[PDB]
Amino acid sequence: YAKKRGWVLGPNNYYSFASQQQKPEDTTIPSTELAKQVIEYARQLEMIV
Amino acid sequence: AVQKVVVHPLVLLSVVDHFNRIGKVGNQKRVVGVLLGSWQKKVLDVSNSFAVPFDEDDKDDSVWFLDHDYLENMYGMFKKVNARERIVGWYHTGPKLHKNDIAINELMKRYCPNSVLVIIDVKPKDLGLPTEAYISVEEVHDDGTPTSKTFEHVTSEIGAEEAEEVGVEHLLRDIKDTTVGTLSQRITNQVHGLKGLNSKLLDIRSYLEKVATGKLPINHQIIYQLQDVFNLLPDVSLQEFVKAFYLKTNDQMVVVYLASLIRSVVALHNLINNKIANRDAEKKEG
Amino acid sequence: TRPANHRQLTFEEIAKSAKITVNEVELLVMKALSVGLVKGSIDEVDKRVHMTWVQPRVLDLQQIKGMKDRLEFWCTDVKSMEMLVEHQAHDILT
Repeated sequence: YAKKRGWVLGPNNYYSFASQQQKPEDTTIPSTELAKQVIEYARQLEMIV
Repeated sequence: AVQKVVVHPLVLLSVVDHFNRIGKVGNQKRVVGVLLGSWQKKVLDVSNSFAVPFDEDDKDDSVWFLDHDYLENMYGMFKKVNARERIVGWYHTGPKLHKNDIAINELMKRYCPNSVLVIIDVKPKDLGLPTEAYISVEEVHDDGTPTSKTFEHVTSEIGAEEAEEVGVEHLLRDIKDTTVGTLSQRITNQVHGLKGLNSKLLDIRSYLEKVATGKLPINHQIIYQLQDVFNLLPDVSLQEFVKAFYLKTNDQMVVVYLASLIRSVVALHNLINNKIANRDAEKKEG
Repeated sequence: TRPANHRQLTFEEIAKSAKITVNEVELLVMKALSVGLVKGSIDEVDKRVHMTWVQPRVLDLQQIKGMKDRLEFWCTDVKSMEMLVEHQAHDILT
């Protein structure tokens, strides 16, 4: 376990390290492409089918 | 203050004929005429116009002519034929206003106490709203101007009347138009909108590239009044504004989802009603 | 100094750069709000002093140089994002 993995037995414990993230969000990255759906909605609805 | 004017569409056309009268010179001859309107309210009305002789040089823009005698008699005729109407101001046809354009106002403030100009444009290379109007005040500055006198922007719009909507929109039949088309004007309106956004930014950087380097007065006008424009600039995608698009756009998505759910069922009625009428008129014919 | 990114400044940098103590920065900033050269707000559970509006000041050559760089970076993005509307709908809007 000390060589295939880490988990070095120091002072009387196997020690874990950081296993987390930041979770960023923009939610206006879709604002280019959600506009592409809305233009497509009025596209097919206005065309003589 | 006046805070808007209302311009009937009989003028914007009774100017352009006078530009078409003397327009054989071609190169440059500014049209100046007399504007007629109503002493209405804080809001003001514009009804009629007529012309006046005017010429002016290229250098030393202080040699210019308004025939007062022509202005007294012809307005005396229009006062004679129309007692409701009186003078409100003047106009000129120049695309950008000139340096001469303040002494013309300083003449005819003795006719109307608030004499208002209207700039029109015979050639709106801008595809946006033409024919904007100004008014002169005094804004004496920290610099020590004895009289800081420059015109102020006043908003404006095209008026309407029941008889003139008949005659104008009859003449609109020479071209095609979609006023009845829903959402076809709307998609153009953001196209006509953002074209106006790009046009004002290409103009402002042309002013800003000159005043940066080489030649322009660097003065305590716009350069910090335009700094306040940068101060607003909302930070759109941040912490709590995300919960304004995901709590309110999906409200308006359900109403669209409702409206599609009925529109499909409505078009499904027209199937069975046609398919019954198709084969049952066939099976009785044969 | 900071370009309105985290302009919710906490009391410590006010109390350092003005070298007044901690318990007087609130009476200091309420004076500037009362005079009216700033329009921010005051928290106390974090003691962060949010900034909204600054009065406009005089600037010089290199401030215009960055401001055109702000303007060009804003001008060419509007035009690109306006193409993406018309490119999406060519013969749809007449």
